[PDB]
Amino acid sequence: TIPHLAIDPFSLDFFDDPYPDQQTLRDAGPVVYLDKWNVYGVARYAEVHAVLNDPTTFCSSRGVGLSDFKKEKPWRPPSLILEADPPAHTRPRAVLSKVLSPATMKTIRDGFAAAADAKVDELLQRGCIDAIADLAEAYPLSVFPDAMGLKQEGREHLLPYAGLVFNAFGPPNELRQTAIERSAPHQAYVNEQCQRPNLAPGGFGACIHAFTDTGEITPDEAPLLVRSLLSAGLNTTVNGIGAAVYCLARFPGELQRLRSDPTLARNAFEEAVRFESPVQTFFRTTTREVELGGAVIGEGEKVLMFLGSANRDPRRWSDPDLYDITRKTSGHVGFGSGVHMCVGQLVARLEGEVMLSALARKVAAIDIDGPVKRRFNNTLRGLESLPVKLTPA
Ligand code: HEM
Ligand SMILES: CSc1ccc(C(=O)O)cc1
Ligand SMILES: [Cl-]
Repeated sequence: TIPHLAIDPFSLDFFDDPYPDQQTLRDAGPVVYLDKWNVYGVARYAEVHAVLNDPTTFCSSRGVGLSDFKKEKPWRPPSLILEADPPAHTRPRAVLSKVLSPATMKTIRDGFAAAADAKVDELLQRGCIDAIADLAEAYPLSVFPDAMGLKQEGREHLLPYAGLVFNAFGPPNELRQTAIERSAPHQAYVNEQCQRPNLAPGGFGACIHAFTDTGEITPDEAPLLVRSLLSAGLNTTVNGIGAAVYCLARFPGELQRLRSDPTLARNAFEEAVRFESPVQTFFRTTTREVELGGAVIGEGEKVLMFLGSANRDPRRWSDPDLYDITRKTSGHVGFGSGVHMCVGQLVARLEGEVMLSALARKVAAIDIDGPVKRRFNNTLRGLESLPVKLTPA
C-alpha cells in the first residue's frame, strides 16, 4: 500500500539538486517508505504540517535525526528543548521564548541594523566579493556571538560545531562520520563557553543563566540551553541570508521591487526561507501505531519530514518555484510548526530584515561573477561560495 522508493535524500546528488526527487516523493503518495534508510517519508505540505502538529504521536525525545535514542546513544547529551517532548519541553521552551522575546529584539535592533549597513558599505568599497564568506557568514559573525555574550577568542569553532550538529542529524554516512571524527575541539570550546562566568553581562547566555531562579529551569539546565543557541542560531541564519542574496542575484526583478519599497525586506527574507529552506529535513518517531495519509505506521518508526519539499508543494502554493517577495508566506514550514516552531525566529527575521534593508537602500545590482559552489550537509542547504559584483545605488 505504501510506495517504496530507493531515493537517498542524504546523497550528494540529491543535495546538488533535490527538486526533481522531491516531486517524485510528493507524487508517489502522501506517505512513502525509503528503503535506503528504513524510514517513512512525508514530502507534501499537508502531511508535514500534520506530523509537526501532533507531537504526542510524532515525538522528538527519541531524536530528530535518523538515530533513535531508544536504540542508540546520542552523540552528545540530548538538547533540553529540541529533543524533549511536553511536558519536559514546556518550561525550557518558555525560558528561551522570554530570552529571545520582543523586548530583547528592541534592545538589539539598532546595533544589528548598524552592523548590516556597515557591512554593505564595506562590501561596496570592494565591489567584487563572496556573498557567503564576506556577507552571509561575516554579518552573523559580527552580531550573533556578541549578542550571545561570547569572548572573542575561539569563535572560529562556532561554524564547524554547528555544521557538525546538522550533519549529525543525518544517517551514518561519510558526512556524519567525518564530522564526528573532527568534533572534539569544537565540542570542548562550545561546552566551556556555556558556563555562566564565560558569558558577558546582558547577552543571551547571561539571560538564560539569570532565569535559573524562577522555577522554570535549574542552574544545571542553563549550560545546555546556551548550547542550544550556539548550535541552532548561527549557521541557520548564515544560510538564510545566503539564500536571500542568491535569490536576489537570480531574480533581478525582485531586487528591483525590493529597492522600490525597502519595507518589503522582512517578507523578502521570509520568502527566501520558504524558497530555499535552510533546514531541509527533520525526523520524528512514532509513539504508537498511527494512520497518516491513509497509511498505517507502526510504533517506534522514524518519519522523515521534507520541510523544503512542503514549502514547494503545488498542492499548497501557487507557483511554488518562483521567488516572490510579496507572496503571502504565512504557513510555510521553514521554521517548523507547532510547539517546537523555531524559538529563535525573531532573531533570524531581525538579522535577515536588516541585511535585506541595507541591500535595498544601498545596492542597485547583484550579478553572479564567478563559479557558484554548494556546501553539502545532511540537513542544511546552502552555498559554500557565491561570487557576486555589487553595484552601488
Ligand atoms: C533562518 C534561520 C533559522 C531557521 C531556518 C530555523 C529553523 C528551525 C526549525 C525548522 C525548527 C524546528 C525544529 C523541529 O521542529 O524539530 C527550529 C527550532 C529551533 N530553533 Fe531555529 N531556525 C533559524 C534560526 C534560529 C535562531 C537565530 C535561533 C537562536 C538564536 C534558533 C534556535 C532554535 C531552537 C533552540 C529551536 C528548538 C525549539 C524547540 O524545540 O522548541 N533558530 N529552528
Ligand atoms: C532546528 S535546528 C536546531 C535546533 C535546536 C538545537 C539544540 O537545541 O541544540 C540544535 C539544532
Ligand atoms: Cl556537543
